[PDB]
Amino acid sequence: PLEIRELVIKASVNEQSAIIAACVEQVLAILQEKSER
Amino acid sequence: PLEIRELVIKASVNEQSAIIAACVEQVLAILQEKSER
Amino acid sequence: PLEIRELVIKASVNEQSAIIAACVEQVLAILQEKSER
Amino acid sequence: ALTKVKLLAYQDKRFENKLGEFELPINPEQFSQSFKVEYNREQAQGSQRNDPEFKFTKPEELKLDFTFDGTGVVPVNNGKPGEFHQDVADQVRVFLDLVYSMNSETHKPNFLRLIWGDFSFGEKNGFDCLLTDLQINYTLFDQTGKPLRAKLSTTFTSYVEQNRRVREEGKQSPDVTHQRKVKAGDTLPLMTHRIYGDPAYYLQIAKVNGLINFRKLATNTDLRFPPLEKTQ
Amino acid sequence: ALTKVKLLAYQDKRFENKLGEFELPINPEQFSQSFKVEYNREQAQGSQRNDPEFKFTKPEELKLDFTFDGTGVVPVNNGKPGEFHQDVADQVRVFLDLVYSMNSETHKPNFLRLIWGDFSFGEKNGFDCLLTDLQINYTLFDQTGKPLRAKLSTTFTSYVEQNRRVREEGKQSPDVTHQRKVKAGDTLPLMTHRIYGDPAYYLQIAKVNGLINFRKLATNTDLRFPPLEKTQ
Amino acid sequence: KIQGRVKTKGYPDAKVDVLIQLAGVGDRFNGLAYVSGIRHEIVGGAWDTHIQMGLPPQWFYQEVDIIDKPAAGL
Amino acid sequence: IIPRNSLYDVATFKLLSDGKDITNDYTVLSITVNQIVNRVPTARIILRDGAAADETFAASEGADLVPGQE
Amino acid sequence: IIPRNSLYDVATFKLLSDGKDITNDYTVLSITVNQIVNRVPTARIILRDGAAADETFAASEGADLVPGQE
Repeated sequence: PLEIRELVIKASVNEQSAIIAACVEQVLAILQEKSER
Repeated sequence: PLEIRELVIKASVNEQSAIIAACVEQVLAILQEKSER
Repeated sequence: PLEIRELVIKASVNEQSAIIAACVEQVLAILQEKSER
Repeated sequence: ALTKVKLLAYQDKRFENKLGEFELPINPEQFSQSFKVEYNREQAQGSQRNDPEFKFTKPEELKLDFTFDGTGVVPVNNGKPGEFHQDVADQVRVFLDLVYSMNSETHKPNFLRLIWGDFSFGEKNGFDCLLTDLQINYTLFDQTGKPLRAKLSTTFTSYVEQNRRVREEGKQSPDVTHQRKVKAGDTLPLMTHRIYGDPAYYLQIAKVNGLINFRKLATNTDLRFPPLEKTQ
Repeated sequence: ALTKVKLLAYQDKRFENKLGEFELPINPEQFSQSFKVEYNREQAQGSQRNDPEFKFTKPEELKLDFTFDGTGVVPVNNGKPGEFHQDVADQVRVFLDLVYSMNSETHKPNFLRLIWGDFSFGEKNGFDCLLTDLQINYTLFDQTGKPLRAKLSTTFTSYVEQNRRVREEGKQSPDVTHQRKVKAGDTLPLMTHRIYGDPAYYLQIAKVNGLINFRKLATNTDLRFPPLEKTQ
Repeated sequence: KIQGRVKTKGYPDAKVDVLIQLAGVGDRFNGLAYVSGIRHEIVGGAWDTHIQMGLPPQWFYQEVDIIDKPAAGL
Repeated sequence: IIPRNSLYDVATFKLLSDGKDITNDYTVLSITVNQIVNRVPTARIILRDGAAADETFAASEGADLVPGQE
Repeated sequence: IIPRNSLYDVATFKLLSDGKDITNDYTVLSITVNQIVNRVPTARIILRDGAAADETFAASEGADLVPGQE
């Protein structure tokens, strides 16, 4: 993302972190685009 | 979804595409329902 | 979540349910926090 | 005398209303039992080793294999001369009806108890369980199509009721009342530490028992240790 | 007389309209059958062991292997002297047409029933099924290209209709009416507990049957136990 | 005009409201960039930083509700 | 939490539609019910249906699950 | 980026609460800090806690991590 507050916070210490990040850029792009004329 | 602008865009060409789609219908249903009285 | 209407509805009967729940608390926390000054 | 394995079928979840029993025609050669405990394994940063926390104990697992044979070379243990086992289908039928099919009054399979004579699993003489896995192999047939040998493999899981589970865990904590006798060498703060884990409560204990001087105790006094308040 | 395995092909889901049958030229040496039950295995935190809840029973599975051979050394079981099996392609063709291809009137493959003489799977003499897996290996050929031996491996799954499934589960519950005769040693609260699971209903039962004194029962009385109301 | 985000390893001397030089990305993005924000993350012993460049184009009053409702919501 | 005097722990449910019990006439997969303060109660029901060989939805064409029923 | 005259590259941190260093008194899992222009600085701290056998949260009951402290 182009923002730092839209990054996912990491809470675990013992080891799929690159799928909870791809499934977050997709939702924010589906949701932002929904606001333009 | 019942809309075409709520579909997830596919950007890869070499091969879990059916989990980034189920985790997007769930969020939109949790979020829409949050707006009705 | 602290709410009952923010819980994901379960529709299947034959068997990854703990990844569609972690990828939903992350989006709602990224989205709520985006509204405070 | 040779003893045989028995499977008892019950309808009640307290194991009081017996429905039936099945006896094996040939004892198994061996069986296996499995145990496991679950801990929390999160670790702090740049730390050498760890001290895991307890989460829970899982139900035990049991594995068994046995055989039905009807070609007329295995004797029947009833004392009659000239008798050998010759009917596989009847045994398969009664076994499946007892351990597998749905009960018409409870809408689920029956509760099982496994017993082998003088065998002991632990502190008990039986295994209370439910069937989870079963496989049958038919390897020999008659000229009319009826089977002459069957091999069975089964997996069972452990079952125990709520009311009984909380009674087996006789949890003793500062949630109950204690009583202790004073013997040679005892002091009040050390007894308080040995019951509560903290000596600081000693001044309260002396007040509960009416002790004027609590630094010189007599050696036949019985002291009461009340529980702690539920929320502080 | 030697009996052979038969596969019956039906069009109706109630298994009434028979379309055809296929008979194996060589019986299989063995086959296998598989069963399974599903439970809920969630546990409370800090608890020793558990008491799982029942979810459902899954359909059974069946595995079979057999062979077609046409080199002229396996006799044909028809009583004629000098006859041996010599045509593999015809058998493969009729088999695939019967069990695999789509039906032009139903738009799907046919329903199958497996029968072997006097064999019994359980409480029935046949297996009602659908084909899910098949593999063929051709290992010997003629100088013109036509095959002389084929080996087949098949996997079938169990099939049973809705209407019939709910009738096989003859669910008996406090949803129906019961009738009981009074015999020596019976008391009303104990009978009520044995039918409803709760003695507290006894005062209602006495009113349904017109009992003035319900602490001294006669020993030929037939009592009716009505069902419970659907929602409370 | 141009907005962006960069992730690198732990950088103790990171500060906002300064300039950095961005290179190696073609003629159309090279040059001096203005830092708007910083995030530090330390998870399980690892340390990395994120540097955000550029500002958003919307006004402050267009993103938040800073006026009450009519009739005071009664 | 488990009611006292339960001899078996099999959980059961019942779905009535205009007074008629239709639990065992269809294949029911899931049920969810929400009761929250200051909101309207809600329920969601998921059934299995559809068959490509028959080219129809049989329970959809019935008269028990159409909008407007109790 | 790595500071000059670093003999080892072990990364360290320190968490003070009302002037007292409490880094090695608890089990720290993660720390995140955000400094953005036109916004209020933020930090989030994740510690390991809880034990079902003891039926309490020991660091929650302490006096170092309660709302209102520096």
